[PDB]
Amino acid sequence: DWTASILDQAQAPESVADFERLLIGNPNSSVVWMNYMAFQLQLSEIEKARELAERALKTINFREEAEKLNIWIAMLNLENTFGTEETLEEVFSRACQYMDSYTIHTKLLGIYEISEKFDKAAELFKATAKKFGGEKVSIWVSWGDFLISHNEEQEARTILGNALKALPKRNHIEVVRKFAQLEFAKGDPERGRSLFEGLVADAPKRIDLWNVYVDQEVKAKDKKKVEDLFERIITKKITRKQAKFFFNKWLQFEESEGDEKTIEYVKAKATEYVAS
Repeated sequence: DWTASILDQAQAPESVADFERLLIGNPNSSVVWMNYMAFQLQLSEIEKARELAERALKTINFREEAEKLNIWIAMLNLENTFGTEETLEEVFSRACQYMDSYTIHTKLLGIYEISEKFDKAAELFKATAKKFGGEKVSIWVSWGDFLISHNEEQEARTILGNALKALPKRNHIEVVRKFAQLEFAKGDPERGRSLFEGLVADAPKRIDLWNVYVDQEVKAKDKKKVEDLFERIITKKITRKQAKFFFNKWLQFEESEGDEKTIEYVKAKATEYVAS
């Protein structure tokens, strides 16, 4: 189902008459327009499907942004699959003219990834970070994801250095965090640990970050690494609500583990803390 794919990136009529019939009552439904062009695509007139797209862009009410976004995305797919690099560059271009450019960029990236033109994706990743990287964090994250996914993990860290030069300082912690989470999930968790260690070396006091850190570890489930981390946390500068909070986590963890010496060891350590 062609249309459903587009609906995912966006984040029964058997005939022309059937379709045109729906469109009378439902002119604003990108879904109808896309099924309609998909219907044609399967019969291999892509020029007919190209026409529908333009008709949809014109008929769908200008106030319905998400509906029109869908049409543009369906066209990007059209041109990327059955078109040529010049048709695509045309749609691309109009699109960023008519819709939010960064959005359109992220979408074409997604498309290249699915079509497996990785050379084309890489290049646009660099082009998009040139353009929007001064201000959008997600491009930097999305690129490091790409790079990790394609097994250049050092390149990921190179472009992370790039993102920190590009980006204001209030975005620095964030994007590093998010890279750390990346490393844990698709990357080398050691590299993520290192990144976290940095964040928490600079800001010993942002306790939300120690949390994020341990969660990643409580999720990698290396018993030691988690426990040594809990060890360190309690020795930090902590509000009683924070303190009590970490122990339940610690307890909950050892539960999912089932080592009941430690399960006890936590309840003891808690009470020792509760004294002051």
